[PDB]
Amino acid sequence: RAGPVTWVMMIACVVVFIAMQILGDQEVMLWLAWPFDPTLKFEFWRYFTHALMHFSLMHILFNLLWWWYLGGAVEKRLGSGKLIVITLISALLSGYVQQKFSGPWFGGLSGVVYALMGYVWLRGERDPQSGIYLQRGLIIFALIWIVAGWFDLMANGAHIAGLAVGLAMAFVDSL
Amino acid sequence: RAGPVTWVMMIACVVVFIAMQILGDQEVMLWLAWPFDPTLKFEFWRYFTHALMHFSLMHILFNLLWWWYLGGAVEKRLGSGKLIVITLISALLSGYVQQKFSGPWFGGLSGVVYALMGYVWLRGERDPQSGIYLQRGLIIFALIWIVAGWFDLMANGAHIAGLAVGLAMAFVDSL
Amino acid sequence: RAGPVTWVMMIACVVVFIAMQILGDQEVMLWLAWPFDPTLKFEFWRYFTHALMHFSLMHILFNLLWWWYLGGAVEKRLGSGKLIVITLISALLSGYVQQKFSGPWFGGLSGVVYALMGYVWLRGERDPQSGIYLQRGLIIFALIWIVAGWFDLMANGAHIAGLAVGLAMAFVDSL
Ligand SMILES: *P(=O)(OC(C)C)OC(C)C
Ligand SMILES: *P(=O)(OC(C)C)OC(C)C
Ligand SMILES: *P(=O)(OC(C)C)OC(C)C
Repeated sequence: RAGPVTWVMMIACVVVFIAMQILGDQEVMLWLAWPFDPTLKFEFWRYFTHALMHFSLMHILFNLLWWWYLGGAVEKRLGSGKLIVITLISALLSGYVQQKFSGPWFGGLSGVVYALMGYVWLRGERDPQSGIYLQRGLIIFALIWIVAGWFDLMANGAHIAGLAVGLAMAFVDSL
Repeated sequence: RAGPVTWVMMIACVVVFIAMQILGDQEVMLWLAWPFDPTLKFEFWRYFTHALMHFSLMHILFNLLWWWYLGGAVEKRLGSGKLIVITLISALLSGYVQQKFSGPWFGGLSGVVYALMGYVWLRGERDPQSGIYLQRGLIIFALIWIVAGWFDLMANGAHIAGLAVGLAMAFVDSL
Repeated sequence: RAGPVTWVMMIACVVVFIAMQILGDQEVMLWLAWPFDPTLKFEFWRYFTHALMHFSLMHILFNLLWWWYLGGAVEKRLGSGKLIVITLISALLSGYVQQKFSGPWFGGLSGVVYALMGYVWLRGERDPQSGIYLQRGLIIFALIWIVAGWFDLMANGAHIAGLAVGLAMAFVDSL
């Protein structure tokens, strides 16, 4: 089954998505969004909580599906700590790039998912003996969620940041 | 493979969905919908057939996916009879609540699916030795179809009736 | 994993779908569409490349999902050559019927997918000893993608051509 990190992230996303339905999106953004005023700059959770918000059924479903499968595999094969670090770094960096191009009104797990996509693919190519890889079939469908992101079907710089982080980390780990 | 009950329900839903495309939704409602005039009150199938109608591709697909997996597991592990009773009771009760709040113009397998969700989850927690349970990952995605229902993303009373029936039955069976 | 034919078809579809996002649909049609002027009648790839174009995320995703599973199983169980021939014949014939009813502005893998659906189902019924079959559950969901096609939820003649080819071939192979 899904490890504690994979699992708790899913719970958090659902609860937050529930709170968004009840109180409204903007009400919830006010509390969880990347700091959107200087008075909010020391509320450190805001640098990470943006990733917990989803704006439609399909948004949370595809993010949670990918997180479940990829985050789930990383945690099981490489440990909770690894999942935690990949998650914290991609959220922060994709969040910062996103905000820089398009402002602080955004949310979603996809920066993290892209990181997990980049990481799991590069790690499987370069370090097969790790037991972790992205299957051919799934590479195709990962590329589709990825293309959905690049052509607004997020800021593509944030997209890139998500991916890059995953790649850079997979690269370091292969060494 | 899928048992006779799981299987026949899927066939029926598809055929009915096909008849809906050909003749139109309303034409089919006229025959399968919860009684919508006193002249129709003795046509007993109407208390159950409302559940066989779907109004979009995504409506039937998600209902049939969940029914396939959950109904399929109940039938295999606990027997066709159990599936039949859960199905008949949730359809009737969710149907009655639905109609009471929003009138007789409705359809879909989701009252039943919610029952199966409630039943399979509660049964797995309380009676593990039964071989039946809802995995962590799937709990998350069940909650999403459930939230899709509660926030009209059905009458939530009907929603509750569906769930309650599943829970009440799982509760009795754990004893 | 997915064989070379199953795999290369997916790559081609994604790359083409990418080129469609960048250059636009019509720009790409101009090069890959069924001949739409006599000057183009000797460009033989056009009789097959129409199948590589997809017009939405859901279009390519469902086609590629089905192709992945069904094409993947055919190639693994019966060989790359078989997949190649089914693919070439259904593309050509469904493409020709499509164009005859609705003109040369169309694209998609679904004519091929329907062929694979017809082929895998009929082959499993008639030649069980072949190791290839369409499971009950999946029959239901195949019928849904099929119904999505028939009721424009393609020209149904093309739909039929796709299916027929799959059936005719499964029929010949059962002998
Ligand atoms: P991601 O969760 O999803 C994109 C595919 C739109 O979005 C960014 C804002 C993290
Ligand atoms: P369900 O089939 O689906 C809901 C999620 C809308 O609907 C009721 C009417 C049974
Ligand atoms: P297919 O790829 O998809 C249909 C379900 C619309 O379409 C034809 C044009 C091949």
